Amino acid sequence: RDRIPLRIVRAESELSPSEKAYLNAVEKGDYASVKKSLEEAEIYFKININCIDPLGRTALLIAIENENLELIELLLSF
Amino acid sequence: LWMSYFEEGGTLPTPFNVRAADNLRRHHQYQEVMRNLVKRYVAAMIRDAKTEEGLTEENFKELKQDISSFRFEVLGLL
Amino acid sequence: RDRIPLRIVRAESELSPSEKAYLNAVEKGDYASVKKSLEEAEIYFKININCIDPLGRTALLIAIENENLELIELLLSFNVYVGDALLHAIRKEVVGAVELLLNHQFSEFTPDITPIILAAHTNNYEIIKLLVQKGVSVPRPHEVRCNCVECVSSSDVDSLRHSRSRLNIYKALASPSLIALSSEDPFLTAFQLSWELQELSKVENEFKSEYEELSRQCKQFAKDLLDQTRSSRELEIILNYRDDLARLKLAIKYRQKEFVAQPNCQQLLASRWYDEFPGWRRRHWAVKMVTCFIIGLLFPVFSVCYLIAPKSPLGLFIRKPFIKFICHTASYLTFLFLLLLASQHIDLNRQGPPPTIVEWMILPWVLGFIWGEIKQMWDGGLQDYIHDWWNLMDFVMNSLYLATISLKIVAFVKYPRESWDMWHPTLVAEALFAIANIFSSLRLISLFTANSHLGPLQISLGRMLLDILKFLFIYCLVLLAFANGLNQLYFYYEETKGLTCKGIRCEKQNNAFSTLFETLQSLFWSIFGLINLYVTNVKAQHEFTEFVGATMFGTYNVISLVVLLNMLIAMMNNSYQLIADHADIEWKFARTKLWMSYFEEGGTLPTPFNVIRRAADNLRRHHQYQEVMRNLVKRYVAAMIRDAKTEEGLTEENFKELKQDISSFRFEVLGLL
Amino acid sequence: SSDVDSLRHSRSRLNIYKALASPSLIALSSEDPFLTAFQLSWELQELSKVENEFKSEYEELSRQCKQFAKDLLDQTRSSRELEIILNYRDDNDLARLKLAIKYRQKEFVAQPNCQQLLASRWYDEFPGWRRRHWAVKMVTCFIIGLLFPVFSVCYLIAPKSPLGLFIRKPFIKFICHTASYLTFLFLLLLASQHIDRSDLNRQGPPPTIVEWMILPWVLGFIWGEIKQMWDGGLQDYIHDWWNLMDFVMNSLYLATISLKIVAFVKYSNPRESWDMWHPTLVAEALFAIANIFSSLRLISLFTANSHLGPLQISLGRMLLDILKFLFIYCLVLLAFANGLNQLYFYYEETKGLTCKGIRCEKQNNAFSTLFETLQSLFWSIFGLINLYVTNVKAQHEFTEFVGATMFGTYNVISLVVLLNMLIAMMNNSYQLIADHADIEWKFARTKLWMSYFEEGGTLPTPFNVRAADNLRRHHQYQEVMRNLVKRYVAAMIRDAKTEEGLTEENFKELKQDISSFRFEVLGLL
Amino acid sequence: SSDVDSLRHSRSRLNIYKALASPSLIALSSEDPFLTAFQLSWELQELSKVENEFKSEYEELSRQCKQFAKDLLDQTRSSRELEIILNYRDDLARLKLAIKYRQKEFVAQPNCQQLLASRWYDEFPGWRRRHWAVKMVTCFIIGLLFPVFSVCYLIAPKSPLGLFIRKPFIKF
Amino acid sequence: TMDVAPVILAAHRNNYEILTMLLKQDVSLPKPHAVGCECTLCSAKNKKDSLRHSRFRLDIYRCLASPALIMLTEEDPILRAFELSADLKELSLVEVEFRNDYEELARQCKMFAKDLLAQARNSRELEVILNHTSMNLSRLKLAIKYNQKEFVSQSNCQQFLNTVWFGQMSGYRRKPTCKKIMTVLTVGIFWPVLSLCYLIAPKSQFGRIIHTPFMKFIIHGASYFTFLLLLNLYSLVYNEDKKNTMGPALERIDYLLILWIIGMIWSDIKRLWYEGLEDFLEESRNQLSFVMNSLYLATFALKVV
Amino acid sequence: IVLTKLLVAMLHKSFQLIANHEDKEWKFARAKLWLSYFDDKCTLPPPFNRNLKQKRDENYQKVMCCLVHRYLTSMRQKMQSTDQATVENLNELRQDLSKFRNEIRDLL
Ligand SMILES: Cn1c(=O)n(CCCO)c(=O)c2c1nc(Oc1cccc(OC(F)(F)F)c1)n2Cc1ccc(Cl)cc1
Ligand SMILES: Cn1c(=O)n(CCCO)c(=O)c2c1nc(Oc1cccc(OC(F)(F)F)c1)n2Cc1ccc(Cl)cc1
Ligand SMILES: [Ca+2]
Ligand SMILES: [Ca+2]
Ligand SMILES: [Zn+2]
Ligand SMILES: [Zn+2]
Repeated sequence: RDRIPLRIVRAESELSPSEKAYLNAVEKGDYASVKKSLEEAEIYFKININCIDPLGRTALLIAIENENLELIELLLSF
Repeated sequence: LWMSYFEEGGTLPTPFNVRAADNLRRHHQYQEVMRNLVKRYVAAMIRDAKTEEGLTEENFKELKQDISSFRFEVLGLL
Repeated sequence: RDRIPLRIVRAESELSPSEKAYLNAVEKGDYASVKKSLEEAEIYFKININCIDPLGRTALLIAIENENLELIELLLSFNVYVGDALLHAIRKEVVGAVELLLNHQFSEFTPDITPIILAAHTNNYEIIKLLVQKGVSVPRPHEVRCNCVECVSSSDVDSLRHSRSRLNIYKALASPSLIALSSEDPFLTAFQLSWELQELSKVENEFKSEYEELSRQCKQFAKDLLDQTRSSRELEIILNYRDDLARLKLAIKYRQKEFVAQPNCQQLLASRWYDEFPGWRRRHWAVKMVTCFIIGLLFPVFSVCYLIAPKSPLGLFIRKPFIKFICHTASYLTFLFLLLLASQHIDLNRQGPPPTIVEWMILPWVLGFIWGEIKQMWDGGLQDYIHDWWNLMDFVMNSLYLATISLKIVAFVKYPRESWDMWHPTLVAEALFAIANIFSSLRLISLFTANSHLGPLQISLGRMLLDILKFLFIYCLVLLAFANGLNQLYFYYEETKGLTCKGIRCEKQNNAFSTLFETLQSLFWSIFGLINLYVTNVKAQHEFTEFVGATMFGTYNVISLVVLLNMLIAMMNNSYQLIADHADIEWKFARTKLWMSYFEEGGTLPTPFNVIRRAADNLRRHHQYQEVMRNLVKRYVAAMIRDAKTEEGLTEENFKELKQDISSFRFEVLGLL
Repeated sequence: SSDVDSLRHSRSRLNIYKALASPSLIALSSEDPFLTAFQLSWELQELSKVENEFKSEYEELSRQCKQFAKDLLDQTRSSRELEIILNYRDDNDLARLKLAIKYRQKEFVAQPNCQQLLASRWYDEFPGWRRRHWAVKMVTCFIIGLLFPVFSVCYLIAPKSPLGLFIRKPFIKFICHTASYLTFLFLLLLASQHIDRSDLNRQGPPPTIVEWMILPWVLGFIWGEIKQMWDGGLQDYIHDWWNLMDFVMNSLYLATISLKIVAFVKYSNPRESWDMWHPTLVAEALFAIANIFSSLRLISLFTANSHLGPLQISLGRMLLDILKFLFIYCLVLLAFANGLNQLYFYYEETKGLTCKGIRCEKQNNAFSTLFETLQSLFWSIFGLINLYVTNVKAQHEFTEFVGATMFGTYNVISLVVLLNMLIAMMNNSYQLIADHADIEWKFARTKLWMSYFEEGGTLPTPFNVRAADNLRRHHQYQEVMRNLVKRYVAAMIRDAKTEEGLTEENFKELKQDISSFRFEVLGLL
Repeated sequence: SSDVDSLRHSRSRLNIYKALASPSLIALSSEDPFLTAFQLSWELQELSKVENEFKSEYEELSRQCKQFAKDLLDQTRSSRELEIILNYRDDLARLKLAIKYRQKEFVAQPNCQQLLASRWYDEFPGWRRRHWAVKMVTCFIIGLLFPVFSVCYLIAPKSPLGLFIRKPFIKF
Repeated sequence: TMDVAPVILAAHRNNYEILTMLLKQDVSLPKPHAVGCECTLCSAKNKKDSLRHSRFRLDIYRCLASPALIMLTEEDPILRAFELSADLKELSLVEVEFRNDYEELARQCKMFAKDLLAQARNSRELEVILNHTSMNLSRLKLAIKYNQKEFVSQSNCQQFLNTVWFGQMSGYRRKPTCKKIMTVLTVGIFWPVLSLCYLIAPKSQFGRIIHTPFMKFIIHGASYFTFLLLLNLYSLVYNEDKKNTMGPALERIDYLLILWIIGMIWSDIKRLWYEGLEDFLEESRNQLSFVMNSLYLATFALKVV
Repeated sequence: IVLTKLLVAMLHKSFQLIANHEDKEWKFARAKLWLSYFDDKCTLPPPFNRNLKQKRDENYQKVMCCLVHRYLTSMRQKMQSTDQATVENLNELRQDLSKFRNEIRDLL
């Protein structure tokens, strides 16, 4: 072939779209949407609290790199 | 060279050479003056580290994310 | 006309107030004003949604460079035309690539840049991961020595476009993130890509710095990928991955000096080197040289013990690589001691009986040298033998030894020293033996690589020897010019009447310029001041010819001593300033090569004495290597992401993004209030 | 204006030239920004040379214009754009490339795309000559060098022949010219050695061995240098030192020929009875000096090689600094030579000696006259003057001591101070020119390539003796160059958004903006 | 543990020595941070000698410790504080310790050199302020009259001529 | 530090606004002592606290060396910058312990003076600030006297020196290099004619030729070259039987030579008298001239004896 | 072998050091020679060899006041265009943002 095929040999972990929205809202430093996401995560939902990105960026770790004291307090609270 | 020639021994050139309380006081004096020294030192490195420093990508990320979180909090309030 | 009028020759389409106001509204970041502008553009058609700024900024492009997504979604709602805006979002490192991919002239980018090539050029992990997940394929570059019909047809149609496409493809493949995503073996891919890029840099004299930078980037990526190891088991898995230290031999073959001189690989090599030893680095220096001597003398005992029974404890003491290196060094020093005994202790014999007092012991060492060089030249590759200059020195000294023993045997089996012929075989044998003794005792510079102090100096010498050859070419041309000219003027004043020593090598130097060979020798010897000034004298009473000869000789001295020989010092100083920064890495690479030359069992006895289920195992090795490599790639990706945002420098577009964000927040507050 | 306000006039001229040399104005208002950049760089170079004040600003402006031209070439992305840029003329020509070479735009020519086009033109009709093993390159260069006369006579007989068109390839033309010069040097080297006649003849008749074969080649050189003097002007001839040395060598060959035919026609006996100014001896010496000038031309042939072309170029750069320091050396040499002559010349002696001067078996009368003193102090740098030249045959010990002291002082200067100063100065000069060596070598190699690109001079040294088209070219150049200007301003604005720089003005800008927003909120809410 | 995982053990020792050589931990936890800096610099130098690999890291750590000691000398602001620090002993005993441990950054301090020049020119003011010919004349007349000051302090140590040898400049 | 006043720290941060509000409050700093002051106080403060005294002196001389305090409170900032740079260089020579700091403050003063002269716009302003004394160039004579390298290397000052130096023919720079060469040569030939015509009739155009200082340098160099040529002519005409006879005899060349020698000694006396003796001893060229003149005078005295 | 090559190394570093401040030193020495030859004291070659003060001070004061104004403006322009933002300026910006947020919370 004259074209190199590209694929992820080490595919690692994958995330749900709700988990991706949770992580993106944590990155945006949102109060209401992140709090609501953890509230629906209390009941049986797709959203897992200990969601880890394949970049090794958990919402805990993201909020640590986000430095938002209110957000990190919210995450340690639940 | 100077401190080799500071000694009381060897004062003659080669032609013609052919208590607990005091220790406690010295220890306390050295300790007090070096509390002063380390206080000045930590003030100096705190002052130095606060200037001549590049902000780079992380400081911009924090500063932009604070505005994003502020905007989302205002939108939640209003 | 006392004044230069100015006009816009490069006339654009400009901007009407309404379109300029709309573009400025997208620039500021107002949600409501831009929404109202596109609502007016939809049903009244006063302005165009796909408008062009005078310097080339459609509204999607300002919304890209301001790094906000709300106006991206809004502009894609009314289907604003998108061209290379995906490429602009990729090069700006925006997370809006998903928004631009999920939807449905003057281009700054060349038409030969597809999105995955630009994503690899920017070296952004998330963009390349998203593009590989979406489905994309980099076009395969051809061979670096390819002469196919498609290649020459593309060069005939547009050679610049083809060269730029090859450079863009090889910049895309050389990115660390694409290697971390796609390649099955990142280390082997990095080695092969560095070799390929260096071969392209040799082939392409043009764009040479780009390919050299790409090869440096690949070698550095391999170095950091090895740097992220955190255990000895992982290192032993990586370096012994065949398809032993097989990967280390492969890295030596591909000349990855940054990978080899990596500290943990050096720890593993030191552990294999000083095996079962109390610690040579944790030892006193005098004790170290004392025990060096004490294994120096015990060389024949360990050698014959390995010869009779390798399973003996003394037959296993030699099997350690440091002990066999000491034994080889002791054997070479014994051979040089035999040479010194031959020189000091040894007449009128025409046929020249061979000195059996010494030469009967030297000849087994010569046979061992020939056997070792033949085995190294055949078994172990061909071009890597001729690449090493010390192997060339071994070949020269072995050819000289063979010629010497052949000439001595010939003169012994078929044949007053002062009555000999000038080309007598004994004299030529003696001259060749002397030159070969020079080479044999100059071979000891190769043993300075194992030392921790003289090694960098020897490596620094060996890097500017080639540059010395480059300067010696220019000096040789200057020497030939002046020698040929001096031979012209003096050829006819050849005084050979009763002098008994014609040349420059007598007490009275005569006929120094009487022929081209003697002129070349006499002009060579004038560098060191051994040529007197009266060699420019003729037997006659001519004066102008003497003055022209003297001024040509002086002009040569000036050129070859003040100009050229002092040019050489400055050029050496620049070369050593360029070399000494990387001297430690090259010394560690050469020392590693010297160390693992003794690691294998392909030759264990010293020089003078040596003339007497599988699929399941491969699956296990591949699984272990892939798990270790997954961990290594994860660690390297996390480390590179962390360091990348640690030092950026805050280019001004971040501040422009900050101003646009604050302006958007102010406009949203105005809209809400 | 200079008499009224000289500083105001000079600052006004500097500001006007700084405004005209801006990349943006040039890219917006100048009709021909390549020619405008070239002419402005040349004019700013002349202003830097004339006005020694404000020189740094003028050379920075010239460097900025050269930077602008290089970036404008770097914005090309096709071969046809490069071909329509380089071949454009005001009224395969490469006229713009000739004009850029004339205006000394180094980084313009050393651009990778221009190098690629010139290498495509240099190896005309060659199926990957560079994609070869070096041994194969060596043997194929040897075999084109060997068959030089057959290609020459093929061009003289049939220009339309494939062998007659083989010489029209610039690489083969260069190889054949080098083969002709190497055969000329081999002929001179045989002339040094093949000669085995009496060498006593009074007039020195021209032999058929080497003479009458050196003669044509010499007059072919003369005709070629006359042609290069006519074509390109006298200034381009004297710009290159290599052409100056070629002219000197041709003048020496003409002088040798004239002296030999004078000896043929007049004064036509042992060799030792000849006068020191005999015409045959002068012809001999002038032929020798012309030979040492002719055999140094192979250094000019070394700019084409990649491994050592930058080295030869760097030596050519710092030769000027060598002469710069040799002026100071000449002052020191004159000072000490005339001092030592003023000391020792009262002690001139002859005594009927066999030889006088420094160039004898025993040195004597070294510091006798000014010429001999200059010669003796020159040779003392290389240690060929012994220490017994400083003492007088008489017993005047004080004059001997002060002469030896002056000689030792000059030796200390010119062997410790000045030579080591020269070494350190050379060190700094080569450190400075090591970065610019590559573009200088590429510029010199393109000059050497484009010397052979022209139609004239195709034969080697043995055989040296409309408005609608203009409008179409103008419109093609205008549209391509408009695309180039648009690409360049887009890339320059993008780099302006790329440079890692944030002053304290922008932090104050953000602070003022957020404070204004806060005060607006507090006014409203 | 080295036989099990040599890499992990070497990384562990490097991490521990990088933690101990931090200036903040030295200033916060050590009894005598000058003595700790001296001993840690010597230990890091000998560790770089023993460990030929990882030598650059240990040299960087030792230079960082020496820079910390030099900065802690920079923070002083009185000659009394210098006399407390340099004469501390558990006589310029701490300056002897800095000499022994090869702390060239600590020793070449401008304040330490001020104290050393004050002690070297014992009761000898204006020596640098006076003219070069004048001070060389004074040096020549002291060195020419050497036997009279050296015969003193051998017979009469408490004499002013006997006490002239007490000044280290006169002794040199 | 406890010895730092607010105005000293304000000069340290070099802000003009803080200065222009602080000096409105009638604030004066302590006056530092001289280079070698050893009075009853200065010999006692070194005994008291040497480090405190040295830091106080460094703080005061960093406060004075700020450009803001020079430009606010002095009559002449250029003169204050010159004197402060000279004083700081002398202190760095004296204070061995703080050479880098005092040298840096001297460099900052020199750079401030250079930039303050670089803000000159009109040539009239440049002539005013260069002819000020407390074509004449008294301020530039001070600047060379105070060893200000950056002040005189400025483009405006060098341009003014070019216009003064070239004299009437300001288009000499406009001439090509070949024309400059032959102009220099044709002035170098007939230099005694120009000197004599100045000595007779300075009113005419050739009389005013020598008052051009570039031309004055050209006749001076040609006069020294003529002296050098006469020196070679001595050996070319060394045939007065002096090679043999013992008693010296003076020729016409030696008469001219001793006339040149008394002329050079008269120029040396004029340099020693009008400008002084120390500045004569500073220049190595003047030392070479002195040793040359002593050697020639001893030679001719021994010749007469 | 040792001392002369050490001298060569020392001169190499020295000529690297002077060469940056080379043109300025040459111009200073040339100006020294020029001002030595600017006088009317001895124009011949070796062989031939008050209210006005107040007005001048007032003119100098006007010119120097203008120069001080221009240099102050140029110095503040260069200072504002050359210095780089540090982390403490970021800290003031975080302070202004937090003060906005706290005033918004207190008002609402
Ligand atoms: C090439 N050459 C030469 O051959 N001879 C020998 C002639 C017969 O002995 C010379 O005497 C000779 C010479 N170049 C000479 O001046 C140099 C100028 C510049 C550099 C230089 O080089 C270096 F700096 F010294 F390294 C040398 N001089 C000295 C000289 C002699 C007579 C006269 Cl009128 C003028 C100058
Ligand atoms: C100039 N000069 C000289 O001319 N002669 C020759 C005199 C007749 O032989 C000398 O012998 C001679 C000499 N300078 C000398 O000391 C040097 C001083 C400075 C530099 C130098 O050299 C260098 F730069 F370092 F390389 C050498 N010496 C040696 C000497 C001889 C006697 C006495 Cl008492 C003291 C010293
Ligand atoms: Ca070998
Ligand atoms: Ca030519
Ligand atoms: Zn192909
Ligand atoms: Zn005082």
